[PDB]
Amino acid sequence: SVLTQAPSVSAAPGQKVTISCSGSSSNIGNNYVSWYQQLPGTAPKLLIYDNNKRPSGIPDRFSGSKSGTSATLGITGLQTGDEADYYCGTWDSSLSAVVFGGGTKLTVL
Amino acid sequence: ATRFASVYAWNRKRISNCVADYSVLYNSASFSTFKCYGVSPTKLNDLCFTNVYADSFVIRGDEVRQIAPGQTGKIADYNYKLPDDFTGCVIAWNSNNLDSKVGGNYNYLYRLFRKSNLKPFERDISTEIYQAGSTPCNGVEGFNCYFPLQSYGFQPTNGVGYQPYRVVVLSFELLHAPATVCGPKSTNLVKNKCVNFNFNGLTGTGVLTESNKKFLPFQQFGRDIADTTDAVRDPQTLEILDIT
Amino acid sequence: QCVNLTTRTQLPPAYTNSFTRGVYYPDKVFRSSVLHSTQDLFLPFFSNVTWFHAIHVSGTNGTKRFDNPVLPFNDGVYFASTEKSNIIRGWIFGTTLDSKTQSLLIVNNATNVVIKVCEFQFCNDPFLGVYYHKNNKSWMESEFRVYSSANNCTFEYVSQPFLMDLEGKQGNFKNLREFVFKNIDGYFKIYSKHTPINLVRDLPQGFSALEPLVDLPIGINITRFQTLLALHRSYLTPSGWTAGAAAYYVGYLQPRTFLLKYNENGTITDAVDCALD
Amino acid sequence: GDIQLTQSPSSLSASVGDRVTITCRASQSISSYLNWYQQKPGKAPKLLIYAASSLQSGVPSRFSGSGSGTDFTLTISSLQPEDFATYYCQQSYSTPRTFGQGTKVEIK
Amino acid sequence: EVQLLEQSGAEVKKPGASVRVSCKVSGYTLPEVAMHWVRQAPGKGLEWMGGFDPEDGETMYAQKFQGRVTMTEDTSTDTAYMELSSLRSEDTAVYYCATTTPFSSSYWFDPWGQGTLVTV
Amino acid sequence: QQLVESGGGVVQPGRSLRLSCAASGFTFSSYAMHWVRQAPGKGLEWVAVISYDGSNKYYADSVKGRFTISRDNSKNTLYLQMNSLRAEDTAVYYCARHATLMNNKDIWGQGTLVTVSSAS
Ligand SMILES: *[C@@H]1O[C@H](CO)[C@@H](O[C@@H]2O[C@H](CO)[C@@H](O)[C@H](O)[C@H]2NC(C)=O)[C@H](O)[C@H]1NC(C)=O
Ligand SMILES: *[C@@H]1O[C@H](CO)[C@@H](O)[C@H](O)[C@H]1NC(C)=O
Repeated sequence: SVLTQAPSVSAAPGQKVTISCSGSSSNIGNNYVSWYQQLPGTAPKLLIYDNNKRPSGIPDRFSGSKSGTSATLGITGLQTGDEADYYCGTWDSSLSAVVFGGGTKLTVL
Repeated sequence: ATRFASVYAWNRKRISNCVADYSVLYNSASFSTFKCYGVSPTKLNDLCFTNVYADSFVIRGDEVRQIAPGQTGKIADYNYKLPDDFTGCVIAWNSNNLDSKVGGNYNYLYRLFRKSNLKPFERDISTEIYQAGSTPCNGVEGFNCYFPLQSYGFQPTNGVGYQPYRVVVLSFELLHAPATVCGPKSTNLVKNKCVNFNFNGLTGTGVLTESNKKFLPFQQFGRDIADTTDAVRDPQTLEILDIT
Repeated sequence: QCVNLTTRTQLPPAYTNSFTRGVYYPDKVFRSSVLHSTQDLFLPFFSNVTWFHAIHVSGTNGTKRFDNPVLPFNDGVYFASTEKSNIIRGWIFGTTLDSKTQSLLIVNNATNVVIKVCEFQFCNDPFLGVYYHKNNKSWMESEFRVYSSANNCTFEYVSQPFLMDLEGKQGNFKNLREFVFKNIDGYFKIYSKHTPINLVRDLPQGFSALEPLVDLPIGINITRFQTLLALHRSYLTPSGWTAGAAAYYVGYLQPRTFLLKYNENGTITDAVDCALD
Repeated sequence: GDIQLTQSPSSLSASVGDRVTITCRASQSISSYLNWYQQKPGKAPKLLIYAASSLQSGVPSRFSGSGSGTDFTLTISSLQPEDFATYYCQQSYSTPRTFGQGTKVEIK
Repeated sequence: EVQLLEQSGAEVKKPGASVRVSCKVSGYTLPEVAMHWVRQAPGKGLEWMGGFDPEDGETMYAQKFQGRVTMTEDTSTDTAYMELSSLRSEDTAVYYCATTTPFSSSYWFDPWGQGTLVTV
Repeated sequence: QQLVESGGGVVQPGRSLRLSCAASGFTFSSYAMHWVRQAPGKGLEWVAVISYDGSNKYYADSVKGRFTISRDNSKNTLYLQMNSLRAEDTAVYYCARHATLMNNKDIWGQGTLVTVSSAS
């Protein structure tokens, strides 16, 4: 929507590569970031909240960071079942609402 | 009270363990038909009761003479039955400014038929169909059988004989149980006078004075070394009263 | 409701010794600096008192232990607690702990305790649930996490809260709170007290005088009971339950002859049991 | 068998101020257990007479019932411009209840 | 912790209609936790919707979609109805029931909603 | 005072459709209640009774399809399930009451259309 991330990305299995989302000070700057996963026709699953907090049942192999308006979702230990789209979001005071990016569909090569 | 039910489902309130305010009953004097039994209404101020039954309902301004212990007519035939030997008072007044409404009052009801006369003080909420003739209707309405209940028609367009009375009936008894509901007597405090007394049921005879000994709040009596009752606290106005 | 988490735990009941404790005023009569002697139900001195824990963290991480049993009433019951942060509200006192008998349900729901003598259905793991309403931003108390049905009720009453805080004290009080429960002659009477205690857990050597709160027509025999609890909900962290820690003291009453020394102001300090030694 | 009703006439196109007698005849001798209804087409049937000889609240005596046994009569008098609608008689004598086929009083 | 009830079920409503969305819960009670909504169009991304505001205590409405969709709540039966109106071309899609926490900002939502497509 | 009905609709023949009708103002409980039928242009045809004050159910043998009738008295509501359908029953139904020389309680619902057809 109002945020920046690519449609798709690809990498070899078992490797280490992350995905980032570029916001602004009006959105990511003062606000906490979340990340979500969905399989085709399934229930989008919360990945990481605040970029440092794993929900219950999340592999510890995921991390996160926020540098200025840029927020990277740490993705490590690629699995054959890790291919799916990951969504960035953070609170917006601009329209005073919840915003997301277009989504990035990972591919494990 | 703001809402009396009808006579097919009259409200009954067992009352005990309190005190009677029988004075303003007579000082009310806005009440149409106010009669009593057992012994005289002036005498009943103190002559008191084990367990009273206060049951009330609303009937018509014509049928209230049916309400009398040992009479006939519809309210005493199928609706509400005073016994053969009765003690209490029938209190009756008009509530025409409340009950009867323009556009029609049809909240109120009564039972018009039943296959026997009614046992005393027992209501009848069973709204099933009675079968007057022998043809069985069996719950649904039909021929030879009618519906049990009927409304009254109340509006302020009615005459004075058709005005709604909020009849409350007080009934009394006497048992092995004590007089749990009983009328007065707060008696003015006398200081430094030889005076018989009762406080909260505590009884004795002494000279009541002002005293500076200081109770703990929940307490009642004071006492002396000898297990006499030395000092008491006036319940109505808390004060520490010696007893000499 | 009747949501339940038995979480049964082992180990022996940790006992203690009530030194001078559980001396209430068994009359309204004001007496001054006299030695009065009656034989009545009390908790005799130097007695075995079970320091129970409703919720007990034994540290590794978390490990909250919900142990509070249904307990017999026996002759009479004494109770004591500190609970700087209240987690305790009332007790379930009854016989069947079910229908077919009345039920004594003391709820000190803030702030108006609504004592209840009724017929309830008490669950297998009863306690008061507390949650957040989101409407008016107020923490309500779900009272049917204790009991499912409420009906037939015989008696109801309301008073100023027996449980009371002060706090601001960062401890050094602990607000030690005692409640005595004695069921006789149609009057089940409640007693109370509030005391500062600086000791880590157990009781001091001081005397605690308990005035009767209310003398109520109860008319039921209560042979068994359990306490009540206040817990809440949490949200996603690596549902939430067992707010803080909870422990209390219980001992059973017994007929004994005490000599009662009133003060010039009628405040009993020294009491002595006759049969003690 | 069932109890047959006979509502006659099944329509009558009428004028202002009339006095229409809508007859409901019966196959058996029914004591008074017959009623009457107002229905403009699409409305709820507003009861007019109960027990074939008694008026109703809100409905003045421009309607007037009588009859017993087999013969029952709807006595509409001083016919009003709102009274032109589809009407009905009604048994309640036995089970099953049947209603008449209706009589539409309508403006000439 | 908690599993939820479904958002709708299968609601297929031809053009010229409008549809409520009633999302119930289990293991919690309705007004201890705030609900939320997100448009998800198949082969497309997330568009947030509805929602409750931890601040100010109001139930939010997405400004872009504001006024077309409304929400009500029955606290005891845990029924929260999301009524979308005035069907249009691109507005048939999965609309997820989601739930953050009123106590804090909690941008993080409930673990997942199962999703319901609508029809235009 | 007032009667409300369950929703009517188009149902294929041979099926079943429970009919709900809730009261308001005064209870169902002390009275009986009825159902009647109005086909378009056809007279009002009585269908079936309910009698709560004992328990008994009478049906018209003219349309004897085991259209079952019972209660929800505590909601002042009444349930008659449309069983063994056939197309000429396509009509509007009413919740009814008869003044049986004693009462004046004839109160009528708003009317909903049952439709029996394979073509929606
Ligand atoms: C107190 O309640 C108890 C029920 O718990 C009653 O005691 C029972 O008495 C019968 C004899 O009639 C014994 O067989 C039971 O074992 C007793 N119960 C228990 C738990 O031991 C008793 O009736 C009640 N008190 C009074 C005064 O009746
Ligand atoms: C109390 O318990 C102790 C064990 O902790 C025991 O030695 C003692 O005899 C008991 N005394 C009483 C009175 O129960």
